[PDB]
Amino acid sequence: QPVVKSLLNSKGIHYNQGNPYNLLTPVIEKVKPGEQSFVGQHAATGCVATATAQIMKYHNYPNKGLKDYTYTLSSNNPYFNHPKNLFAAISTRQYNWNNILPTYSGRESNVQKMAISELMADVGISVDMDYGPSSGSAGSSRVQRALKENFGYNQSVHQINRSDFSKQDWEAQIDKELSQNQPVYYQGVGKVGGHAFVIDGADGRNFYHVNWGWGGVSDGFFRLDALNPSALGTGGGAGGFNGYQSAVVGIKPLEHH
Ligand SMILES: *CC(=O)[C@H](Cc1cccc([N+](=O)[O-])c1)NC(=O)OCc1ccccc1
Repeated sequence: QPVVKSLLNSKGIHYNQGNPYNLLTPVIEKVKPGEQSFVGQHAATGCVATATAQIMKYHNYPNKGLKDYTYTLSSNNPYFNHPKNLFAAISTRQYNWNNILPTYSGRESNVQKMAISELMADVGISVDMDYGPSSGSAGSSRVQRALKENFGYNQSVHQINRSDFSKQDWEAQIDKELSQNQPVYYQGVGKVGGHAFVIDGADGRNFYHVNWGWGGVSDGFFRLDALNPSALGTGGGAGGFNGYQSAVVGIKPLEHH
């Protein structure tokens, strides 16, 4: 395993799912029975969108969106009145990567905040985000399609599933991406839910650097079979994203880079 210093940290890239990343997600409409109100607040961007947007910022790509996307929220979503259709005019977008900053502390301009919020909202819509206080997407299978079909990334983009490879061949694919300066979209499931995040480095002893999409919290080095951030888990126990694992690899704009 080659040593690769965190690719996203080298470019200052640290996004989250709340403000000011979520200023253009749908505004919650209803109180879920038995829950406190989130009415009038923007929905979370979704960890799938935050992970994908961080990788897109690493490439500063695309300059122009390629294809619009439309979908309808599940009618069992309790936060919105139904039917609720969502639409992103991605084919008209000119993303200004000077305004989509690597991270946000609060002092940025409204133009800069709207720039990342627009990208976050477009990406979430393109993966059929089930918006709410928490926002869920199927992840990899939608991400790989969106990156190519809506955002014009190279045909090298594809999902790989952990169950299809030996441990060595799985890690060798991740290592190959990192050797080509290509952060990897990654997701998994376990006893603290399902989460999507970015693998962007390697320490030479079979640990990988992870950007969890929480603004920096819990980022660090993890084994791919012990993706267990301490920021999650109530009661003191163990838990991580070690089942049903998949990745999106080949993420680059061009045929060679
Ligand atoms: C990480 C995140 O925002 C989201 C959390 C979540 C929100 C709403 C519903 C669920 N749910 O499990 O029904 C979860 N998780 C997420 O989007 O996970 C993506 C994913 C990870 C692993 C496998 C499939 C999908």
